[PDB]
Parts: sequence; structure tokens; C-alpha cells
Amino acid sequence: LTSARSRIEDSDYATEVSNMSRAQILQQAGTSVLAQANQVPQNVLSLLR
Amino acid sequence: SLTKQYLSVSNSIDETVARYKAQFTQLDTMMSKLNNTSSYLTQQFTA
Repeated sequence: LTSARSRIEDSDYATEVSNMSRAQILQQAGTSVLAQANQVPQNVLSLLR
Repeated sequence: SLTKQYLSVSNSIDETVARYKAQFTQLDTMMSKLNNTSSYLTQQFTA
């Protein structure tokens, strides 16, 4: 019963850790890209000038 | 019965060692993909 409980309940790092990887990678890429978007209307303004 | 019990527990402890070695083989897989992810961060800040 302990084995059955363990297999139903336990989490596998060999999956969750790479899930964390993908997620945080996306977080950092998202931060950089978000920074990028602000420059666009700044260019718009410089053009307006 | 003593001989039987000892023999039965021997392989059990050995496969416990094997299971922990599995958890830590995958731990090293995760550190290796984390190194790959640090290299990804490398490309990302080079951007």
C-alpha cells in the first residue's frame, strides 16, 4: 500500500525541474522583450519631432 | 530462515541504492540542463 500511495502521490523531479526551467526561461525572455516594446513608441515620438 | 531473510534483504538494499542513484542520475540530468539553461541565459543577454 505504501508503494501504491507513493506512486499516486509523489512528484518526479525529472519532469518538474525542467518545467521550472522552461517557465523561468520564458520569464526572462519576456522581461527583455517587454523592455523592447517601450522603445517602439519612443521611436514614434522621435520621428514626430 | 535467517539465511532466507538475509538474502531477501540484500537485494532490497541494493535496489534501494539503485533507486537513489536513479533520483540522482536525474538530479545530474537536471543540473546539466540547468547548465544548458544558463547557456541559454547567455544567448539571451548577448541578444
